[PDB]
Parts: sequence; structure tokens; C-alpha cells
Amino acid sequence: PLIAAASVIAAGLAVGLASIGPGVGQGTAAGQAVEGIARQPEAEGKIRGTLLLSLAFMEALTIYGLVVALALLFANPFV
Amino acid sequence: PLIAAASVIAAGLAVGLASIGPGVGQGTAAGQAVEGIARQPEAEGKIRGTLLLSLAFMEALTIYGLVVALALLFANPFV
Amino acid sequence: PLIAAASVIAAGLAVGLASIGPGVGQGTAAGQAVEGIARQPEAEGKIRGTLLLSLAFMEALTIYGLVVALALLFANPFV
Amino acid sequence: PLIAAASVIAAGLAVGLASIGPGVGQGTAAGQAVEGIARQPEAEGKIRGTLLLSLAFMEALTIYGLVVALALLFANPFV
Amino acid sequence: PLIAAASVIAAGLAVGLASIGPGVGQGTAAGQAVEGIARQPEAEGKIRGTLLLSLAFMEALTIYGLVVALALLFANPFV
Amino acid sequence: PLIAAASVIAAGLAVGLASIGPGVGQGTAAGQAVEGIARQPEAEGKIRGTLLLSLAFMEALTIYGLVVALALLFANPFV
Amino acid sequence: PLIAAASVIAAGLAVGLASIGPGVGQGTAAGQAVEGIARQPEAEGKIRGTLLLSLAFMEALTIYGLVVALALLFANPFV
Amino acid sequence: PLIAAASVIAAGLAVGLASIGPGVGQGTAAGQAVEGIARQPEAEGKIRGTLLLSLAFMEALTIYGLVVALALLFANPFV
Amino acid sequence: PLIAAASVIAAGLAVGLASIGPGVGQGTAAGQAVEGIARQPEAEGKIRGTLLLSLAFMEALTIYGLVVALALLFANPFV
Amino acid sequence: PLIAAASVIAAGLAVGLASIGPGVGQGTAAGQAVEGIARQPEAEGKIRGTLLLSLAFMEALTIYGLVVALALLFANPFV
Amino acid sequence: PLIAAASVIAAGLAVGLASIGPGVGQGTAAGQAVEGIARQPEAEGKIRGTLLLSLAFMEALTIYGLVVALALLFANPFV
Amino acid sequence: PLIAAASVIAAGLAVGLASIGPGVGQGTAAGQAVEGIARQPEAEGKIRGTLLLSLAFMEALTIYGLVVALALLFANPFV
Amino acid sequence: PLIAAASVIAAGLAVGLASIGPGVGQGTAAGQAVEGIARQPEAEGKIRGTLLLSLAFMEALTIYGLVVALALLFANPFV
Amino acid sequence: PLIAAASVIAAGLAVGLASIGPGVGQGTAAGQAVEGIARQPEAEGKIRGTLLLSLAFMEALTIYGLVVALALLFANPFV
Amino acid sequence: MTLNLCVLTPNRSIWNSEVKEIILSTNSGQIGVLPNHAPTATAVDIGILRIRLNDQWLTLALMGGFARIGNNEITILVNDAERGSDIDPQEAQQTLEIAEANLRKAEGKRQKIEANLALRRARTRVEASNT
Amino acid sequence: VGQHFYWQIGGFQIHGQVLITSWVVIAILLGSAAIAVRSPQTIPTGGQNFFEYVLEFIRDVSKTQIGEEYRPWVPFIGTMFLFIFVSNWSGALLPWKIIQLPHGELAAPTNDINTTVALALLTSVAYFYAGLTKKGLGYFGKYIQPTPILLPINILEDFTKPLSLSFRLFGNILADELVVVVLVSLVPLVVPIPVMFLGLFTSGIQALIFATLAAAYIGESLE
Amino acid sequence: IEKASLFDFNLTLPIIMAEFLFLMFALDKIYYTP
Amino acid sequence: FNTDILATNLINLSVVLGVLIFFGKGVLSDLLDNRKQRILN
Repeated sequence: PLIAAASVIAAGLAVGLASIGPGVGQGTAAGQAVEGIARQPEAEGKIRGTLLLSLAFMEALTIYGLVVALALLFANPFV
Repeated sequence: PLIAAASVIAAGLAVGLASIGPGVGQGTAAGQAVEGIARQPEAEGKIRGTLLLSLAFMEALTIYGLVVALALLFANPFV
Repeated sequence: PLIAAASVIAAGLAVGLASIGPGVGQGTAAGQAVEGIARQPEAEGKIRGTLLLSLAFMEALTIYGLVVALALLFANPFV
Repeated sequence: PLIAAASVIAAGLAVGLASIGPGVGQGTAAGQAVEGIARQPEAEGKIRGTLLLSLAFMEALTIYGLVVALALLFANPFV
Repeated sequence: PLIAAASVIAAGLAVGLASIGPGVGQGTAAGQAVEGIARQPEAEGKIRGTLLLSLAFMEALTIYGLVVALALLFANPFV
Repeated sequence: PLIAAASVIAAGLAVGLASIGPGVGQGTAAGQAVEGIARQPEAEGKIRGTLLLSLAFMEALTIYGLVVALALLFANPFV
Repeated sequence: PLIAAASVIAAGLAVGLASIGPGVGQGTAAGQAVEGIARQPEAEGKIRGTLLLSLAFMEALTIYGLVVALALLFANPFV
Repeated sequence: PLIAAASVIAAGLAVGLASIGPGVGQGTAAGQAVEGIARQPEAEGKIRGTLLLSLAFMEALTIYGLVVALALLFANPFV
Repeated sequence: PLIAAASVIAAGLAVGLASIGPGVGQGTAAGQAVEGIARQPEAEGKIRGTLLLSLAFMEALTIYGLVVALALLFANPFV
Repeated sequence: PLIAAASVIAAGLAVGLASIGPGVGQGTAAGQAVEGIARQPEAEGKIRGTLLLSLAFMEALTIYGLVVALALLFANPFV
Repeated sequence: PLIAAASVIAAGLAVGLASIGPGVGQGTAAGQAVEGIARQPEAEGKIRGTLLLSLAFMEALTIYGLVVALALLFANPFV
Repeated sequence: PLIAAASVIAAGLAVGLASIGPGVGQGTAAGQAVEGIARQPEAEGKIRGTLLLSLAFMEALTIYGLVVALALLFANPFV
Repeated sequence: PLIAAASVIAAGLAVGLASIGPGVGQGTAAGQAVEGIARQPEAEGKIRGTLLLSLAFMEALTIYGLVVALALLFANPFV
Repeated sequence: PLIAAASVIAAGLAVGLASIGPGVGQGTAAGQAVEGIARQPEAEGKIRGTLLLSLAFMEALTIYGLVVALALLFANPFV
Repeated sequence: MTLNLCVLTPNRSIWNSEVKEIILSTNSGQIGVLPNHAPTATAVDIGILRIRLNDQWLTLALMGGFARIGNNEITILVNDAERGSDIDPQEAQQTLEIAEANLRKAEGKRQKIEANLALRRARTRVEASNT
Repeated sequence: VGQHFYWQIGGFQIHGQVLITSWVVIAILLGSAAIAVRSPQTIPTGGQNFFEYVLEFIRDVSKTQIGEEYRPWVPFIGTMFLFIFVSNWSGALLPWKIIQLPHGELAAPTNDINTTVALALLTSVAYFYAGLTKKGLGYFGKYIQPTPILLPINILEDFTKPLSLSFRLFGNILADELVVVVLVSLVPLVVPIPVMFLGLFTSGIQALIFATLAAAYIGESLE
Repeated sequence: IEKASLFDFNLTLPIIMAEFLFLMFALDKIYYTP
Repeated sequence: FNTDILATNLINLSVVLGVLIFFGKGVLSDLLDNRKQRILN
């Protein structure tokens, strides 16, 4: 009843909020990564390795909110 | 009853909030990716590969909020 | 009763919030895409392809909030 | 009763929130599109095509919030 | 009773929120449109056509919130 | 009773929120319109026509919130 | 009773919110109007006419919130 | 009882919110007015007249929130 | 009882909110007033007169929130 | 009972909110005052007098929130 | 019952909020780390070591919100 | 009972909010104070005196929120 | 019962909010630390020592919110 | 019961909010302190002394929120 | 008592008599100078200058460059400058017409750049001649 | 008004509307093509330059997206463009609310998602076929080559490309049709024309984007 | 009779995936290849 | 399976398909014909 209801919402806001910051973060980083490639195409190999590395670091941040959301929906210990 | 009601809303806010950050993020990245192409057209092939790669990384962030929203609406374990 | 009421609102906020970020995002990207065209008209063909590609990536973000809003209003499993 | 009341509000906030982001987005894009025209009048034909194309992409974002608002007010399945 | 009360407020917030973004949007666009005219007076004819075109695109965004507000106050199907 | 109470507030927030964005919008536009006049006094005739045109477009945005506020207070169909 | 109470608050927030945006708006416009005068004193006559014109356009925005606040307090039809 | 309580708060928020925007507005305008004086001391007479004129226009914005606050506290028609 | 309780809080928020904007406003103005003095020490006499004049205009804004707060606490007509 | 409880909180938020703006304000002003000293050490005597003068003007803003907080806690007329 | 319900939500918001700041933080840092690599490719080895070091420092911040979220869901002492 | 409960929270928010602004304020001021030292090391003695002076002015702002928090927790007149 | 429920949430928000600011703070500092390394690789040894020192100062800020969160969950005196 | 519950939360928000501002503040200051070191390595000894001094001033701000949080949890006079 | 102006061409110092006001074009579009101005450095666009000292203010068209303004002092580096009174207006107008005609014909990526910068040069010559 | 539709049974139920509507799409495509193909001339005659410029456009998009080996996939990406474009434009412009089905409105093949997730599975089979054709059978793009701990993101990424590509096209066509339906009840046909224009403007683009994006996934296989 | 009930995921999706791939192969042959 | 008749579904579609076929045959024949002329050249 109430326990399930609270958990479903906690599952909604966990993944809802998690994407706010990194969604913005990856944006500036990628865009700024591209501008540099435009400036120095010969450096594309160098730039891409870091850019891809960064997104994974940023991408996970929303993974934690995704995992907890699922642990709330599917493997929920409290119901 | 209450469980279903909470879940439908959790389904609304999950996809509602998820688009906030990346919606802004992809914006700056793409726009800044274009400006660089304008500056260096010869680098369009180089720039586009990164730009497309970045959006997928950003695009997923809203996918997690979309998936949980559907897992709330359709394959909801709690109702 | 309550289930329907919650769902209609979840349908309102899903499409209400979804447009916030990308609405801003497409703005900066497009405007910055235009400025570059003004700077380099000869690059208009190059710039437009990316600009159009970006908006579709950004445009969908609000599509997920639109689809869930409709899946809430019309094909609602919970009522 | 309650179902109708929730729906009318969901109809108010859907169109209320939808205009926030794109309202800002079209602003920067258009204004930045004009500045470029001022800089390069000869490029006005080129600039306008993209600017008009962008606004339609941005303009729709508020259309989804307008359509759902009407589908809430007029063709409301739940009342 | 309650249905009417909810609708009147939905009518207040619909037009209340709608003006937020475009109010800011038209501001930057117009002001930036003027600065360019100051820079290139000879381009005033060119600049104005786009500036006026943009405001209509921006102006409508608040029209949707105005129309729904009236459809809530006057031609309200739910009361 | 309740219907009147809701409407009076909807009348307060309609005009309360409407002034937020355009209040900021007209500010940047006008100020930026003045700076350009300072830079090019000979262009004052050109600049003013656009500046005045813009404010009317911006000014109305708060008019819609003013009109609905009055239609709520005075010609209120629901009481 | 309740009707009066709602109206007095609607009278407080109407004038409370109305001053937010234009308070900021007139600020940037005036300050930027002054900087230009400092840059070009000979243009003070030209600059002031626009600056004064702009503030009236901005000043009214808070007038609508002031008028509705008074129409709520003094000539209130609903009590 | 309740009417008085609502009014006292409406009196608190009216003057509380009114100072937000203009408090910021006068700040940028004055500071930017000073920088110009530093740049062109010989223009101090010219700059000050506008700066003082602007603050009065900005200063009133908080006056409306002050007056309504007092009309709520002291000459309150509703109690 | 309730009337006193509402008034004490209205007294807290009146002075609480009033300091937000001008607190920021005086900051930019003063700091920008100092930078100009550093740039042109010989203009310190000129700069200070305006800077002091501005703060009083800004300082009052919080005075109105202070006065109403006291008129709420001490000379409260409603209790 | 309730009167005391409301007052203690009004005492918490009065000093809680008061520090927000000026806390930021003094920051920019002081920091910008220092940068100018670094640029022109010979002007340190001139700069400091204004900087100290400004902080007192800014510092008081939080004093009003401190005084009302104490007048709420200690010399509280309403309990 | 209530204890479990509160805890599940505390588990949702803990990981929901934690990602906001660092999500933005890693973004600027990484993107700015890439731009520098584009500017100085020969410094890629130097830049990457710091960039990777920084993300771990930033990455943990969301780890604390992830750990507490799990300690709330799984090893919850209070249920 | 209730009086104590309200006071403990007022004690939490008083010190919670107080640190927001000055926390940001001291940041910009100090950082900008350092950059100037880097630019002019010979001016370190001059810069530090002002920087330290400023922080004390900023530091107190949070002291008022700390003192009231303690006067709420420990020397609380109302319990 | 209620005491435990309040504490678990206080444990969620303590670590939830703590990461907001420093998450952003470390971001700008690190990224700006990297850009400088890119500019002056020979200074990498010098830059890193400060950068690492800063993060620890910033990192703790979230430690206090982590510790109190645990002292709430595990060594909770009040249950 | 209620007193303990209020206090535990006041303990959560005290340390939760305290870290917001200084978390951002130390960030800009440190990062800007590093950039200057990169610019002038020979000034590292000078820069570090101020940077470390500043963080302690900033660091305490969150200490007050940490201390009150503990005085709420452990040495709580009201329970 | 006043700020002082020295405008100078690569071969010839043109104006070194000192004035109460000038107002000059720039790439931002327009600026004005009055005495004890803050130190500023503006790249000046090709196009006319207007200088007021005392009774009389006159425009000499000048062909772009750099303008710094220090304490109590302006110096303007321009690659070519002419007094607007010393050019006879009609001849300048004729030159402008010739430039326009050549521009209308002129084609190709460098050549237009030359045509465009020459017609921009010619058009500003009459605008000091008339003024 | 209605998102309901009528099934036809062969022991299992399949929607009647989508089969009939995509049949009209197949007929209009083969009909105009086999008109344009019968009498080729060295210099493009009237009406054949349009089909020719279509082919040129398709070649260009595939080539940009794929690379030097664009010419084997040109019929596939050309069908992804033409079937989706003609699907949306047939749903927009062919007047089918005159026709009354037993149980549902007939608008487009893409309105039922089934079409959208089928076309997404066909681009999935396409880029899996390119990746298991040109590259080693042992591994394709999915290998966690860059980082071993990049596997979870990468595995997830494969699932998402067909879902986003399946969903965007489907949601967009359906959303546009709904607006035309939800507008029409409120008002008569004259008011809604601009909206339909806007939807018609997206109706090609979500086609084109699909084909473009589909071609791009082929490129991610071939590297 | 029964009311609307859309958002159905029956075997129709599979059915018009089949009719669509039939369209793509048959229309491939008359129209596009020739 | 059965046909559903109503004059709401398609009147909006006829105007669109007419506008697109007319202005599309215009700009499409112009483009295609131009390309053919270039090949002939």
C-alpha cells in the first residue's frame, strides 16, 4: 500500500533528478570538445579519447539514479 | 488505487525531469559544434563524428527516464 | 476516480516539463548555427546539415514527454 | 468532479510550462540570427531560411503542450 | 463548485507562466536586433523584416496560454 | 464562496507572473537599444522605431495576463 | 470571510511579483544607458529620450500588478 | 481573525518581494554609472543626472509594494 | 492567537526577503565603483559622491521591509 | 504555544534569508576591490576607504534581519 | 509501514540530488580539459592525469549519495 | 512540545541559509584576490590586508545565523 | 515510528544537498586547473599540488553531510 | 516524539544547506588560485598562503552548520 | 585643461592641434571622447571622424587603423586620412560612382574583396565632403 | 478521438488498417516507379528527372553516412526513405476520413507502432549484417575494446538505438495525426491547415532523419 | 459494444511488420531496382 | 477490415497532397530538368 506507493515515486524522482546536472555537464564538455577539434583537426584522435573518457565518468552519475530506481521498482526489499 | 496513482505520476515526472538537463546540454554542444564547422568547413567530417557521438551519450540520459516511465506505466510490478 | 485524476496531471506535467530544456537547447544551437552561416555563407550547406541533425536529436527529448503524456491520456493501462 | 478538476489544471500547466524554454530558445536564436544579418546583409536570404526553419522546430515544442492541453479540455477520454 | 474553482486558477497560471520565457526571449532578440541596426543603419530594412517575423513566432507562444486561459474561463466544457 | 476565492487569486497570479519575463525582456532590449544610439547618434531615428515596435510586442505579453486577471475579477462567468 | 482573505493575499502577491522582472529590466537598461552617455556625452540628449521612454514602458508592467492589487483591496466586486 | 491574519502576511510579502528585482536593478545601473564616471570624470555632471533619474524610476517599484503593505496593515478596508 | 502568529512571521519574511536584491545590488555597484577608483584615483572624489548616493537609494529598499517588519511586531494595529 | 512557535521560526528565517544577498554582494565588491589594488598598489589607500565604506552599507542589510530576529526571540511583545 | 515508506523516498532523493552538482562540475572540468588538449596536444599526457584525478574526486560526491541510498534500501537498520 | 520543535528547526535553517550567500561571496573575493597576487606578487602585502579584512566582514554574516541558532538551541527564552 | 522516519529522511537530504555546491565547486577549480597545465605544462608539478589540496578542502564539505547522514542512520541517539 | 523528530531533520538541513554556497565559493577561489599559479609559477609560494587562508575562512561556514547539526543530534537540550 | 589629439599617417602627421571633443567611428560602430577619458584602445573603422574644438567642428574622413586614448591624450594611427573640407565633394562623388561601377562588374574571390573595400573607401570620402 | 483499430485473424490477430494502408503505399511507389522506368532517355525527360534526383539524394546520404561502399546499401536506405516519406505524406494528404473502416481510422502505416518497431528491427538487422559481414565474426562494434568497464554502457547502447529510432518515428507520426484529430473536433477544417503544414513539414523530416540515422549505424558497423 | 481501449500490443504489430517487409521487397523489385 | 466513412479524416489531407503535388512537380521538374540539361551539356 503506502510502502509501495512511496517507492514507485522514489523510483521516478531518482532517475528524474539524476539526469539534470550531467545532462548539462556532458553538453558543455562535448561541445567544447568539438570546437577544439574544429580548431585543430589533426588533434581529433587526441581529443576524442578524452571526450569519450569524460562522458563515461559523467554518464555513470545518471546510472546510479537509474540503478536505485530499478532497485526500487523491481528488486525492492521493502515490499 | 493509491499504488497505481503514485506510479502514474512517477511515470510523468521521470520523463518530465529527465529532459531538462540534456535538453540544454545537447543544445550548447550542437550549436558549438556548428559554429566550428562554419569556421572550418573542411573539418565537417571530423566535427560531425564527435557531435553525433556526443548526442547519443546525452540522448540516453533521457532514455533512462523514458524507460523507467514505461516500466512504471506498462510493466509495473507493484500493480 | 483518483487513478484517472493522477494520470491526467501526470500527462500535463510530462509534456509541460519536457519542453523546458530542449526549448532552450535548440535555441542556442540554432542561433549559433545562424551566426556561423552569416560569417561563412559559403558554408551554409555544411552548417545546415548539422543543424537539422541536431534539432532532431533535441526534438525527440520532448517527444518522450509527449508520448508518455498520450500513453497516460489515451492508452492508459491503469484505467 | 475530481477527475474533471484535475484535468482542467493539467490543461493549464501543460501549456503554461511548455512555453518557458522555447520562449527563451527562439529568442536567442532569432536575435543572434538578426545580428548576423546586420553583419552580412548580403547573407539575409541564407540566414532567413535557417532561422525560419529553426523556429518551426522550436515552435512545435509548445505545440505538444498546446495539443495535450486541448485533448485535456475538449477531447478528454476520462470524463 | 470545485470544478469551476480549479478551472479559474488553471486560467490564471496558463497565461501567467506563458509570458515568462517569450517575455525574456523577445527581449534579447529585439535588443540584439537594434544593436545591429545601430551598427549597420543601411541594413535596417533587412533587419526589421526578420525581427518582426521572429516576434510573431515568439508572440504566439503566449497566445496558446492566452487561448487556453479563455477556453477555461469562457468556453469551458466542464462547467 | 470557494469559486470566488479561487478566481480572485487566479487574478493575482495571472498579472503577477506575466510581468516577470517581459519585465526582464524589455530591459535588455531597451538598454541595448540605447547603447547603440550612444554609439551612433545619427541612427537614433532608425533605432527608436524598432525599439518602440519591440516594446509593444513585449508589452502585450503582460496585457494577456492583465486582461485575464480582469476577466477573472470583473466579468467572471463562473460567479 | 474566506473570499476576503484570498483577495487580500492576491493583492499582496500581485504587486509582490510584478516588480521582480521590470525591477531587473529597468536596471540593465538604465545602467547601460548611462555607460553610453559616459562614452558619448554629446549624445546625452539623444540617449535620455529613449531611456525615459523605455522606463515608462517597463514601469507600467508593475502598474498592472499595482492596479489589480488595488482593485482587489478597494474596489473588490466579490466582497 | 482569518481575514486579519491573511492581510498581515500579504503585507509582509508585498514589501518582501518588491525589493528583489529593483534591488538588483539599481545595483547594476549605479555601478555601471560609476564606472563611466571613472572613465570620463568630465562627464560626471551628465552621468549623475541620468543616474539619479533612473533610481527614482526604479525606487518607486518598491514603493508600490510598500504602499500596499501599509494599506494592508493600517488602512485596511477588510477589517 | 492566530493573528499574532501570522504577523510575527510576516515580520520575519518582510525583512528576510527585502535584503536579497539590494544585498546583491549594492555589491556590484560598490565593487564596480572601486575598480573605477583604482583605474582613476584622481576621480575618487567624483566616484565616491555617486557611490554613496546610490547606496542610500539601494539601502532604503531594505528599510521598507524593516519598517513594515517593526510595524508588524511593535505597532501592530491588528492585535 | 502557537504564537511562540511562529515567532521562533520567524526569528530563524529572518537571519537566514538576510545573509543571502549581501553575502554575495560584499563578495563581488571586495574581490573586485582587491583586483584593483593589485593593479594599482599606490591606490590602496584610496581603494580601502571606499571598500570599507561599502561593506558597512552592505553589512547593515543583514543587521536588520539580525535585529528583528532578536526582537522576535528576546523582546517579543506578542508573548 | 511509515518507516519503510520514508526510507525508500530518502533513498530516491539521496541519489537524485547527489548527481546535480558534480554532474555539472565534471562537465566544465572535462570540457575545459579537452579544449586545453586541443590547444596543446603535446600536453595530453599531462592534462589527462589531472583530468582523471579530478573526476574521481568529483565522482565520489555522488557515491556518498549512492551508498546512503543503498544503506537505506538494503541494509536499513530502522526496518 | 510544539514550541521546542519549532525552535529546533528555526535553529537548523538559521545556520543553514546563512552560509549560502557569503559562502559564495568569500569565494569570488578570495579567488579574485589571489589572481591579483599572481599578477602582482610585490603587492601581496597590500592585497592580503584587504582580503583578510573583507572575509571578516563576510564571515560575520554567517555568525548572526550561528548566534541566533544557538540562542534558539541553548538560551531559548520561549522554553 | 515517527522519530525513525524523520531521521531516515534527514539522512537522505543531508547527503543529498551536501554534494550540490562542492560538486560544482570542484568542477570549476579542477577544469581551470587543467587549462593552466595545458597552457604551462612545465608548471604541472606546481599546479597539481594546489589542485589536490583544494579538492580535499572542498571534498570534506560533503563529508560533513555524509557523516551526519550516517550518525542519523547508524549511531542514532534518538532511537 | 515530535520534538525529537523535528530536531533530527533540523540536523539534516543544517549541514545540508551549509555546504551549498561555500562548496561553490571555494571552487572558484581555488581554481582561480591555480590559474594564477600556472601563469606565475614563481609566485606559487605567495599564492598558496592566501589560498589556504581563504579556504579556512570559507571552510568554517560549513562548520557552523556541522556543529549545530551535532548539537541537535547529540547534545540536544530539548530532549 | 583639455585632451590633445595627434592623428598620423604612415608619411605625414596630419592633425596635431588640440581639441575639447572628438567623436570617431570604430568597428563597434561609434564612440565619443571627452576630456579625462578612461584609457581605452579601439580599432577604428574606415569612415569619417568628427572633431569638435571650441566653436567649430569638422569631419576628416580617415581610412581605418587603430586609436588608443590615454590620460589627457589621443593618438590615432590611420593609414590614410584627408580633411573633408580639402576634398572637393563633386570629384569624390564621381570617384564613388566609378568605384561602384567597377564593383558591379568586379567578380571573383579576391577581386571583389578589392572592389568592396575600394567602394567602402570611396563612399566615406563624400560623407566627409558633404559634412 | 480513438487509438483503437480492427484486427484480422489467421489464428493470430493483425491490424487491418496498417496492412491496407501500407498496401496503398506499396502500390503508389511501384506504380510511379514503373511509370518512370519504362522509356529511359540519355537526357532526363519530363518526370524522370524527379526520380533521378531522388536516387541522387539517396546516394549522397548513404555515401556520406557509410563511405566508399555506399553502393550496396543504396536500395535499403532508399526504401527506408521512400516508404517512411510516402507513408507520412499518404497519411497527411490522402483524404481517408471519407472512408469509414469497420472499427478504425485509416491514416498511415506508421501510425501503428508495429511499423515503427519493424522498421527499427530492419535497420538493426541491417547494421548487424554489415557488422557480422565485413568484420570478424568473433566480434563487432559491441566489444569493450576502449575500456573493459565500458561494457555496461555499451551493451545498453545497442538496445537503445533501435528503441529511440523505433520510438521517434512512431511517436511523431502519431502525435501529428492526433493534433489534426483533436483540433478538428474543436473546430472545422479551415483553422487547422497551418498545423497540418507544420506536421507535413516534420512528416518528411522524421522520414529523412530515420534514413540518415539508419545509414549512420551502418558506418558504425564498418569501422 | 465496448469503449476505446487503445495502447494495445497484440500480434498486429508483428502482422504489419510482415506486411511492411513484404512491401519493401515487392516494391524493391518493381519500383526501385528497375 | 471494413471501410470507415467520414468527411473529417481526409479533407485536411487532400489540400496538403494537392499543394505538395503541385509545388513539388514545379520545383521537382525544375530541378530534375536542370540536372538533365547539365548532363546533356
